Amino acid sequence: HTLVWGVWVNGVDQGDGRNIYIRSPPNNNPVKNLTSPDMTCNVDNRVVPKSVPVNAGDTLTFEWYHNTRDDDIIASSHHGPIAVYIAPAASNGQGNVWVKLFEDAYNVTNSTWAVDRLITAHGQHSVVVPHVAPGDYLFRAEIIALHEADSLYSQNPIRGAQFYISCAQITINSSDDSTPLPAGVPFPGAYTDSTPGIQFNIYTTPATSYVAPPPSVWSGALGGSIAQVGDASLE
Ligand SMILES: OC[C@H]1O[C@@H](O[C@H]2[C@H](O)[C@@H](O)[C@H](O[C@H]3[C@H](O)[C@@H](O)[C@H](O[C@H]4[C@H](O)[C@@H](O)[C@H](O)O[C@@H]4CO)O[C@@H]3CO)O[C@@H]2CO)[C@H](O)[C@@H](O)[C@@H]1O
Ligand SMILES: *[C@@H]1O[C@H](CO)[C@@H](O)[C@H](O)[C@H]1NC(C)=O
Ligand SMILES: [Cl-]
Ligand SMILES: [Cu+2]
Repeated sequence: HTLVWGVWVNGVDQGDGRNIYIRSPPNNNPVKNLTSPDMTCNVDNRVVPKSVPVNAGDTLTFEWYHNTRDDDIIASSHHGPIAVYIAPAASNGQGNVWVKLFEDAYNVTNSTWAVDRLITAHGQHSVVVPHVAPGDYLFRAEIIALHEADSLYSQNPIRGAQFYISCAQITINSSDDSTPLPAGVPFPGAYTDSTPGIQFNIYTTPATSYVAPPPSVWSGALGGSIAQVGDASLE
């Protein structure tokens, strides 16, 4: 159970974004129905008033929280991968428009899942803004908690993969547009019961054998990281 408070740009807090530049749900309940419109931008997808100004090469840091800002972020039980997708605001999330900018499942070195490191990072994880057409975008951050993904939601609606999904409104001003955004996958649509990473037993199987749901990270992605980039407590 977790939500996005707002974003930092190049280590500068853009202030509370909830229902402002983040299309926030009314609460931190998970999305589990793979075929639902709710897979797009969660249970309350609608144009909100603001869109954060950024440029290609900026570091965009999403900040997640549980109850209060900078609390315990998400429950330690919610082991799983983190992904960021991008779509043109044009789409409003509809059609084959989502391009993956980032994927992080399990780090063998430190033996931590993306979610484990997100708790350590005070809920902060980042992507580098890619060289797409200047304009308005949604950045869709997705946490998959697998603490019950041993079942499918479609077969047992009290278990299944949990999706914590948050769309930020981002305006990309300066960009040479060296990497025009390709067509992407739909949500709902790209994740089905057979798709790998959706059904997995983290209790019986080792985390090194885990394989995140596709699609693959676009070649035009300039990567990203899970790490604190600023102190929320100094505000
Ligand atoms: O731990 C392995 C075990 O996990 C079982 O699943 C547990 C989760 O581990 C546990 O973390 C989860 O806790 C939920 C709780 O069910 C929610 O009701 C609660 O929701 C709160 C919310 O946290 C508040 O932020 C908000 O203000 O109010 C709501 C209202 O209820 O949130 C917590 C997580 O923070 O409970 C699960 C029980 O299913 C698996 O079933 C089992 O297979 C695993 O072995
Ligand atoms: C899942 O979502 C679809 C599409 O909105 C809906 O028709 C269906 O009732 C939901 N499935 C379950 C298991 O509730
Ligand atoms: Cl839960
Ligand atoms: Cu939860």
